[PDB]
Amino acid sequence: EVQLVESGGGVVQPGGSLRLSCAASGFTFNSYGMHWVRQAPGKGLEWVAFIRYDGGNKYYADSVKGRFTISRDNSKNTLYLQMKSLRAEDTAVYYCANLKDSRYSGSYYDYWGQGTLVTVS
Amino acid sequence: VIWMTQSPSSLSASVGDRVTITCQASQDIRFYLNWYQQKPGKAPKLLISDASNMETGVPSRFSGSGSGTDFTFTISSLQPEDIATYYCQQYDNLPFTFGPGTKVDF
Amino acid sequence: AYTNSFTRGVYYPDKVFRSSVLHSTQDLFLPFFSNVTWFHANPVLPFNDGVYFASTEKSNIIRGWIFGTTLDSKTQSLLIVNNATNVVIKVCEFQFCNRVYSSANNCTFEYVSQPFLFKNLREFVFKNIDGYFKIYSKHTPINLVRDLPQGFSALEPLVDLPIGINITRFQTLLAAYYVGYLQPRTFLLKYNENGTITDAVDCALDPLSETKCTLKSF
Ligand SMILES: *[C@@H]1O[C@H](CO)[C@@H](O)[C@H](O)[C@H]1NC(C)=O
Ligand SMILES: *[C@@H]1O[C@H](CO)[C@@H](O)[C@H](O)[C@H]1NC(C)=O
Ligand SMILES: *[C@@H]1O[C@H](CO)[C@@H](O)[C@H](O)[C@H]1NC(C)=O
Ligand SMILES: *[C@@H]1O[C@H](CO)[C@@H](O)[C@H](O)[C@H]1NC(C)=O
Ligand SMILES: *[C@@H]1O[C@H](CO)[C@@H](O)[C@H](O)[C@H]1NC(C)=O
Repeated sequence: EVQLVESGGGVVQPGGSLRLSCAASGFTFNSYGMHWVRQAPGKGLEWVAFIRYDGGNKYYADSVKGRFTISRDNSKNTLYLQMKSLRAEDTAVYYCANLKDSRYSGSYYDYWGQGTLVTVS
Repeated sequence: VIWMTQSPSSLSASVGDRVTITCQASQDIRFYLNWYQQKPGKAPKLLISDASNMETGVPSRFSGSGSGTDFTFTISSLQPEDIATYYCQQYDNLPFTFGPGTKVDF
Repeated sequence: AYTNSFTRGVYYPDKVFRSSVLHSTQDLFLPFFSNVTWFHANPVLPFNDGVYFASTEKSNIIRGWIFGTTLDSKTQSLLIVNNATNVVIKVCEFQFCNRVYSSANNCTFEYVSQPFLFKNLREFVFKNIDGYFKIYSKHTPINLVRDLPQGFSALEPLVDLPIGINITRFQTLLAAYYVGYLQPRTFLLKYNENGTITDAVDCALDPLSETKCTLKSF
């Protein structure tokens, strides 16, 4: 059984910071790149960030670039997202995922966590 | 950044009806498009990859095709369990993007 | 399931002959004491920056490998298949089945040579740099049943193919194997009087190895 479990959500003030984590199990975590995807209430899906398998190369959406940092610890099978200078617009349910991608990550399987809610108020 | 558009934003259909959803890219993304199905309170499920390749476990009533900028998602015979919001996603280049989402209801 | 590549996956980094010398090189190597995935069989795996593959299965069990992206008729794919007398390597827009493929249109590359494959452990390293698909290999006897062997053995260049395609995913063709991944690491390689690598230090493993690399000594 493959699982992805997000945690570290909650309520923060504007201008504050929050760090999310995703515990991975059931698959070879350290062989796949990982993504963060968020979905605001009543809105569609938005891609946030991507990190390679060694944690070496990192990519961000223009809307979060410079404010969000993506990282991973392959000894703990855990993916992290550090969010600084959080805005009201950043209120969303955050998911960790392994998105099927024949060009960049090389993942042949598609996995998602249940998601965790981050509220800025 | 590649802009993704979908049409219709919402459609009503009965059981047995044929449902077609259009997805258009502002740039030529070849055949690097994913289709997702999301139900309320749940994470998105992948149905189609590489524009037209079906995922394992996905019912044969689902299909898709297209190349370049114009892609189509089709349900040949809508079932009661197919009521969901459908998204298209490009992975031709980073950043990756999702379309607006098309809501299918009865 | 995981196993410990204690000192496995080291290959000759170039074609320069060296002897009685310690040489420091920056290249893609399997990190020492890394976690290697232990497979039983047969999923499609990511290729990443290069792959370390090892098995103790017979040549009539592991037939070869497929490397590519979409692994279908939409793109060029690299097919490496061994048989009783030869090995055939082709690059085509293959449509794979489930004897391996139903069609092979738009072929751009073909190469034929001699076969690539108490037990006998076979180790391979697959790299894809600047259009060249580089394969290294070693064949050694083994007396282990549930893990990788301890000790050092360097892999030699087997073939260098000017295929000119991108590889992001691969799958093993079966009729029990290990898969690891290469990373940019600094190694200190020890060449004996015959130009054979007999040892190595991973300079980013621990404080002791760092000291050994700094002083260029084992
Ligand atoms: C192969 O594709 C990857 C995609 O991440 C790209 O970074 C790399 O430069 C490509 N290699 C060649 C030779 O095109
Ligand atoms: C290998 O995996 C084990 C868990 O089974 C972990 O404790 C160990 O630190 C990992 N080693 C490396 C190099 O990742
Ligand atoms: C191995 O493949 C080559 C090339 O296709 C073929 O000529 C040869 O007969 C094959 N060997 C056997 C035993 O089939
Ligand atoms: C073979 O592949 C090349 C692309 O490398 C393409 O331009 C050519 O039209 C293809 N030939 C056939 C018969 O499909
Ligand atoms: C080097 O080769 C010679 C044979 O010419 C052999 O006797 C010697 O043992 C070899 N040295 C090592 C370290 O294997």
